[PDB]
Amino acid sequence: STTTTGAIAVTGGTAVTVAQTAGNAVNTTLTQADVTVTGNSSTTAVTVTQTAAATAGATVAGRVNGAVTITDSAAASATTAGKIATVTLGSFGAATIDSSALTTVNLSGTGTSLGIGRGALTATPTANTLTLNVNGLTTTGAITDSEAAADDGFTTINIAGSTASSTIASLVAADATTLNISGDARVTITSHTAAALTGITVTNS
Amino acid sequence: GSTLSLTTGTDTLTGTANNDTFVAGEVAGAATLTVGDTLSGGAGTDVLNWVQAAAVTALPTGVTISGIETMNVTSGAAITLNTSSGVTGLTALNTNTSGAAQTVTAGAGQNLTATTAAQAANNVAVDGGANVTVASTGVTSGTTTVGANSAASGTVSVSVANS
Ligand SMILES: [Ca+2]
Ligand SMILES: [Ca+2]
Ligand SMILES: [Ca+2]
Ligand SMILES: [Ca+2]
Ligand SMILES: [Ca+2]
Ligand SMILES: [Ca+2]
Repeated sequence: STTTTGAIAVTGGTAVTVAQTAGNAVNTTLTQADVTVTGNSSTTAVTVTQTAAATAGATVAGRVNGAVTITDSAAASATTAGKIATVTLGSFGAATIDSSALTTVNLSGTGTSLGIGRGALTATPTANTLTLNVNGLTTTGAITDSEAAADDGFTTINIAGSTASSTIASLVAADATTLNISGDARVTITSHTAAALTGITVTNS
Repeated sequence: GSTLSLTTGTDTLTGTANNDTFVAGEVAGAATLTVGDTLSGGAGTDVLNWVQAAAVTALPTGVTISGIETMNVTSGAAITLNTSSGVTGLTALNTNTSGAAQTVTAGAGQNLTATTAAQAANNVAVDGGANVTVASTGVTSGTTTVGANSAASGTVSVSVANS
């Protein structure tokens, strides 16, 4: 259809995958579905794939991407652990994650914004390494560490570009200290906002 | 395709993605294109037929037409409508009077055709659109006037008959 894909919501499960596609005609625009996943305390991983965005052309099928909202159980807790460790995205609109157990984000295809929050745990976190594997990723806007601003963000960000070029329009990580860009294919960061950075280290081929 | 009827209420109608036709007639002599009506087409054989005894006055508040290729508007009195907004995906707008004024503005991308019988001292005025066509008969005093506020994307084709 050209009429837009209606919500998708999941609550609970050991691992969640929601895989949208868009198969609309060559001169139309379908805008895809807003996704919400909310883990229960068994939810280790979440994956939310969509069809890549494109501009409606003569022979180009048009797609806009749906917002994604991922939330762990213990996102609002002061003490409870948190279970969502890995999140995989394959295209996205205005995406959010909120997990104090989050270490890895896998990015892919066409994105608008990612906002990463960690759980509102009052305890000072000791492991503060965001692994950010990219592959064919392009961003309209910002990957932000929402937690860093008023709370305890990631101190070291690692970006591993893989098999295809990636472009992050803006990377905002106010508690970041080290930044290591690694791997296999170009990573481009059009604009970083990371005032506390003491070093940047490219190891990428 | 399938055939969908508007009511005197607020309608939320969605086509089959096929040869479907949308009827916006009268019910007890009460108009069926009314405030908040939202219409949606699908595939490219989509027609909206709007017929009213009463003068067409504007598009009514909150009305949105989308994915519908041909819009036919017929009134027992005057037509005044603008279709540069609310309406998207419209290739062809046809407006029909007999014995009263016309004041129409189309979005570019839309082929306007303003047919008027017995025009007499009434004035036709049209604006915008892709190809425009004015077809006026029984004319007398009536001005015919095109693109005074906004030109056509494509061709103008006026024709005017007087007895
Ligand atoms: Ca927080
Ligand atoms: Ca805290
Ligand atoms: Ca801080
Ligand atoms: Ca109605
Ligand atoms: Ca249809
Ligand atoms: Ca259609």
